[PDB]
Amino acid sequence: APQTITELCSEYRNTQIYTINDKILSYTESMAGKREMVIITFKSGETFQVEVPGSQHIDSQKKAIERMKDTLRITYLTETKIDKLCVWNNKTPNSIAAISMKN
Amino acid sequence: APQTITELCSEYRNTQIYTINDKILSYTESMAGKREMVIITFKSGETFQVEIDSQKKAIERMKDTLRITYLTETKIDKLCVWNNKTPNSIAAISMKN
Amino acid sequence: APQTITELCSEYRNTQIYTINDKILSYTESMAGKREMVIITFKSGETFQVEVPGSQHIDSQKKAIERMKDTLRITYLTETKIDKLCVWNNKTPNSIAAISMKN
Amino acid sequence: APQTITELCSEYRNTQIYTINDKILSYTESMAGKREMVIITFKSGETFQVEVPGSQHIDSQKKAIERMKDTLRITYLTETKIDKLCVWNNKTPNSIAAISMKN
Amino acid sequence: APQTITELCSEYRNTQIYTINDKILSYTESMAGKREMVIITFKSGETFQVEVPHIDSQKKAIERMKDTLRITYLTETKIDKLCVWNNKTPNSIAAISMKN
Ligand SMILES: CC(=O)N[C@H]1[C@H](OC[C@H]2O[C@@H](O[C@H]3[C@H](O)[C@@H](O)[C@H](O)O[C@@H]3CO)[C@H](O)[C@@H](O[C@@H]3O[C@H](CO)[C@@H](O[C@@H]4O[C@H](CO)[C@H](O)[C@H](O)[C@H]4O)[C@H](O)[C@H]3NC(C)=O)[C@H]2O)O[C@H](CO)[C@@H](O[C@@H]2O[C@H](CO)[C@H](O)[C@H](O)[C@H]2O)[C@@H]1O
Ligand code: NA
Ligand code: NA
Ligand code: NA
Ligand code: NA
Ligand code: NA
Ligand code: NA
Ligand code: NA
Ligand code: NA
Ligand code: NA
Ligand code: NA
Ligand code: NA
Ligand code: NA
Ligand code: NA
Ligand code: NA
Repeated sequence: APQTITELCSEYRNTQIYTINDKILSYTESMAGKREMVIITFKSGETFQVEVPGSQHIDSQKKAIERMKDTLRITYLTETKIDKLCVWNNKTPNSIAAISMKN
Repeated sequence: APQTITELCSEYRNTQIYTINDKILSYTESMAGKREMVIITFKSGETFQVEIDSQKKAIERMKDTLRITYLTETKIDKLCVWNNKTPNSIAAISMKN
Repeated sequence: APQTITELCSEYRNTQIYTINDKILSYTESMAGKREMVIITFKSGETFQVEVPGSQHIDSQKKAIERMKDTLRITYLTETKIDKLCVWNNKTPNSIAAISMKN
Repeated sequence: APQTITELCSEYRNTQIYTINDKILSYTESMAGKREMVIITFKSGETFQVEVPGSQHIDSQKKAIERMKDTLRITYLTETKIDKLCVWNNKTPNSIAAISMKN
Repeated sequence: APQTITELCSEYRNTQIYTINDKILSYTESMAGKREMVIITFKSGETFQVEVPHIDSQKKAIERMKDTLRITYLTETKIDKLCVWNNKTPNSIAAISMKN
């Protein structure tokens, strides 16, 4: 298996690493029908989502989507710094595939 | 997908934005009725509640979010609410600062 | 719908308000037998429970009981003040129907 | 129903109270081989476990075991003092039936 | 039953104890398809994974271990030892102990 977020990101076609080195500025959570999603923003200007679950997700990803939303909420509330994001760069906004937290 | 709570709120009928800019004053949780109800109030006097499988998971998540937001004294920026319920029902929450 | 715990509690038979205005003194969690009790006590001497009733089989009611047990545990660990409890007064100790926290 | 962990523990022949009055010294969590177990130790030298028994198949009993594992982890990480444990003395390490926290 | 992480680790082939005595430097979580995994690193240079999910009880234990590593990281809690499957890349966590 990959040993870093950068190695993991390199295994997929539509993915890109963003170096963030910052805490989350804003956390938005929606339970509105067809938009059950989380949006995060940084003071540096980047906005990212965790996508609404759909056919782009295999069964093993359903629990992982719920875990990632849990992780973003507690990361926001604790003002924990995000090091890197691996994102699907074909979505609007960019969709989080993996997160690393450091410092 | 929308990139802000204001853009998301604009996609639905019977919704409006409340600008809160404050921490939750009170958190109430009840299992007395047919549906579990969570009610939050602000010092302004404004009161809000929480109303397929993906919709059930999102309702449980929103209740979890309001509880931990209350306990951590975290400031709420905006709420997107359904204004056809009394008290108004939360569709989305944003937190900043 | 009700806007306060006092209004909500007035809608139910065999319920009363206890005004607490205090943090939980002790938290007890048991998986002995089938009631799976959580017991909280206050410095006042008052004791309350959250239990799974023998009669209770409906999934949404079980999820609400699990949520209330989660709320009492994190309220205890964070030393958060409880304002009021709405309790079923026909059980010993009284069983919690609703909780409010303020201040 | 019982109002204290000592009263609850007295209802079962194969249980006994250990009075701890201390935080957990060590927390061990294992998913090696067939049964997940959690082991806690105290400075006194006393050691206790939470596991799902091989015989145990009922969903409500599994949910209570998962809750107790969650409670021991957050109690350890928050350095929260344990008052008493009610334990099954049927096997070693003794298995936790109930936990109380105070002070 | 075993009373220590060393005793638990000894029951299985392909396991090793690592003495860590340190807080986690970085926590990585992925929801990418076929790589739903956690990676943790230490400033001392060690990297470990929690593997992609086994019967249902093993899947629940993997989800619990990922939960434990996240809150251990956020609380800056010291890890004493790890029991790892040493045949996996990176080494895969079978058990964790925390003290001090
Ligand atoms: C369009 C294209 O160029 N396709 C390539 C192919 O690329 C990889 C993809 O293969 C699909 O399967 C192919 C299958 O291999 C073919 O044999 C069959 O005929 O067509 C199928 C359909 O294309 C997989 O279905 C793809 O999986 C999906 O991949 C997308 C990413 O693109 C994922 O979506 C992402 O999801 C995440 C969340 O999980 C985010 O939301 C993100 O935003 C979103 O983008 C899906 O999750 C994923 N789904 C599943 C179920 O896994 C993908 O793996 O590669 C093959 C082999 O290299 C090429 O085949 C070659 O084609 C050339 C002609 O170009 C020539 O004929 C060769 O002989 C032949 O091998 C395809 O052309
Ligand atoms: Na932006
Ligand atoms: Na701050
Ligand atoms: Na803050
Ligand atoms: Na407070
Ligand atoms: Na405060
Ligand atoms: Na039980
Ligand atoms: Na304190
Ligand atoms: Na006993
Ligand atoms: Na300490
Ligand atoms: Na304390
Ligand atoms: Na070390
Ligand atoms: Na920190
Ligand atoms: Na620090
Ligand atoms: Na600590």
